[PDB]
Amino acid sequence: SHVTLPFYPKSPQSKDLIKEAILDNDFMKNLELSQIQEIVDCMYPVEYGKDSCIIKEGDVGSLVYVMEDGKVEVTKEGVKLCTMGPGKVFGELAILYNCTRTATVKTLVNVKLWAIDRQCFQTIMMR
Amino acid sequence: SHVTLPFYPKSPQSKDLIKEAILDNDFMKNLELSQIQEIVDCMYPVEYGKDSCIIKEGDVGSLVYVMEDGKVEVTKEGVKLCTMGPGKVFGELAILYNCTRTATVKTLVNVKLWAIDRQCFQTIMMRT
Ligand SMILES: Nc1ncnc2c1ncn2[C@@H]1O[C@@H]2COP(=O)(O)O[C@H]2[C@H]1O
Repeated sequence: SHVTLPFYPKSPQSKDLIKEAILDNDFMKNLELSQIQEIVDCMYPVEYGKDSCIIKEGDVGSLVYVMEDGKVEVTKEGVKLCTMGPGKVFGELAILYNCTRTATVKTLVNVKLWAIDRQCFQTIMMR
Repeated sequence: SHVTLPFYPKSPQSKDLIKEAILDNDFMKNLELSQIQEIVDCMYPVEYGKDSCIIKEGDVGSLVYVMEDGKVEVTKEGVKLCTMGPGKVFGELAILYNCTRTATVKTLVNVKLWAIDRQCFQTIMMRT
């Protein structure tokens, strides 16, 4: 009758980094534990090498990311806004407020991320 | 019980200029009209004389501004980035990224602004 969310096995310390990264993000410090637990179980791993463009400002959004290793640079209109380290969320705006990517994310080093797709996250709001 | 956002009574003209500034921001046009209203109500007035620096690059962010009157010039690392007048929103970037101000805003003539602070600004974005 109702949808089933994909489940991705994780190390307990991965699980811990994701959660805490979520609590750290301004626009998600309002989520119920139950809901954060559902997010944590739903992210999947993705790696990018250095000099990689993950998010292009203007394109549409479908993935929200938590960074486990590495360091990324954020730019809007060729302007360096800031850099981001592990334990930080990003690419959340276009998923929450259904807009287009507000800036571009390039990698500086190799990075390992967690990512959750459009569909899954929506469902986790219906709580 | 949740928190209670402050109310700032406003001239209809102003309540409308602000709605304009917001709808013209290249990110905030995507907000629900309710959220836009809640914002409008939470803005409050600030005045600056000319040759004054409102936002300094590298600083911690706290306030988003809308501009009612005046001209301001946005810069960075010494370089100019654009003139700017009434109806525009600025200072959204540092809030949208829990990072630091990315530019330096200075007046050019006497200016008048509306300002929402970041706690209000985010409390509003957590809806519906
Ligand atoms: N290249 C640019 N063109 C126009 N406005 C800008 C530019 N860069 C920054 N700003 C504005 O200037 C503000 C300076 O502080 P913020 O980064 O918080 O938000 C910024 C934007 O509102």
